[PDB]
Parts: sequence; C-alpha cells; structure tokens
Amino acid sequence: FNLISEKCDILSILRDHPENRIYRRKIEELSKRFTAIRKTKGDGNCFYRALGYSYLESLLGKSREIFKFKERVLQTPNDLLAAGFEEHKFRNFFNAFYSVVELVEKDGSVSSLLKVFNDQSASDHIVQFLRLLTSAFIRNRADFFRHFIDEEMDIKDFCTHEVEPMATECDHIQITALSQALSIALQVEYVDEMDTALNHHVFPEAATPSVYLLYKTSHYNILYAA
Ligand SMILES: *CC(=O)NNC(=O)[C@H]1C[C@@H]1c1cccc(C)c1
Repeated sequence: FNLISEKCDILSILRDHPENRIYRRKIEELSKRFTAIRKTKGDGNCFYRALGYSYLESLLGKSREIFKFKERVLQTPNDLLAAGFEEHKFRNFFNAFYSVVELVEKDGSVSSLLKVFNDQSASDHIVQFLRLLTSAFIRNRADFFRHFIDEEMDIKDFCTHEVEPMATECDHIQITALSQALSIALQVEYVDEMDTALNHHVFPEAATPSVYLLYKTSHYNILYAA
C-alpha cells in the first residue's frame, strides 16, 4: 500500500504528525464531515493517482454510473487524436485505464482496485493516461487555458513539459482540465486555513462531488465523507 494507503481515521492527521497540530481547528472541523483518509505517495503524481483511484472507487456497485463512465472512456482515443496524440503512443496507457474500468464494471472489490493502484507499473500507466487526457483537454481548448498561463509560455509547451511528463506537479489548470475531461465532480479541502492559494474546486455542501481530496503544500490525500 506504498502508492495508496488503507484508510486511516481523519484524526490520525493530528495524532501521528506534531507538525499538523497548528491546523487542529480545521482538521477537527473536517472530522465532523469526513471520517477517514487514504494517503497517496508524494511523487509528483499524487493528484492523478488520487483522483483516478478515488473516482473509480466511488463507482463500485453503481452499474448505471459505470456504464456512462465506460462510454466517456471509449471516446477518449478520439479526444487524444484530435489533440495530436498518435494511437501507437497512447495505446498501453489507454489499455491500463480501460482494464481498471472493466475491473470496476465486473463487480470489482475495493481490495482488487487498491491492488492495481498499488502496482507501480499499472498505477503509473493509469497516471500517464490521465496526464495525456489532461494535455488533450487543454490543447483542444487552448483559447480557454491560454488565460491561466504565462503569456511568454505556449499552451503546447505547458502541456509538453508540465502536464504530459510523469512526476510533474499539478496546479488548478490540470485539476480543472482532468475533472472536465472525465466529468468528475471533485471537491478539494485545505488542511491549512492560512494558505492563500485560490481554491477553484470548493462548492457549497448541497453539491454532490464524487471525490473529496485533502490538500496541503502540493499534496492531495483522499477524504471519505462521514
Ligand atoms: C501530488 C504530489 O505528488 N505531490 N507531491 C509531493 O508530495 C512532492 C513534494 C514532495 C517531494 C517529493 C520528492 C522530493 C521532494 C523534495 C519533495
């Protein structure tokens, strides 16, 4: 469980980490709404790996939701080609992601899903797929995403260097692109109330996110609603 941990009670964030006790107030509030966390490896990939795992986990047993998600996934090869990705280059990453979608579709357990996401090779192929889809999404909407980058930076160069490569850290750009790309309603909770970084992924309670992530200093763990 080196890439995605077993569940820990939310208050482990305080009990195990003296360094977090300054965030006691936020964590104790979150503990009213969320019961548990899974920890993700801090390797530059944690957003993609957290969102992939958490969303597929959210689908287990929801056969209609799985069906509609499989349809979106079967369309992604065309989105990738429209963005200039050749099939022979994305095939193995598509196949890894398709495989874990079929695992969830065929009754699939949390245990079997965790095993794929803790397999370095399978998990990193899934992350690479999610990175290419993120890049494809941004490239296809250069006009929109152009607003959020460095004027001197080309959108294609941003994607080449800050989205496609493994271990490249996310900003709100990649979170927006991937969530829109797969229609994953995501909510990000912050550990640190004093962190001023604008949150583009917090909505009112009445919204129905699939995935809740817990953010601190470039790192995203998975949250479980109470
Ligand atoms: C989401 C994600 O993977 N976040 N990244 C981390 O937690 C990276 C920051 C930590 C790290 C890894 C290797 C080396 C250093 C100096 C930091």
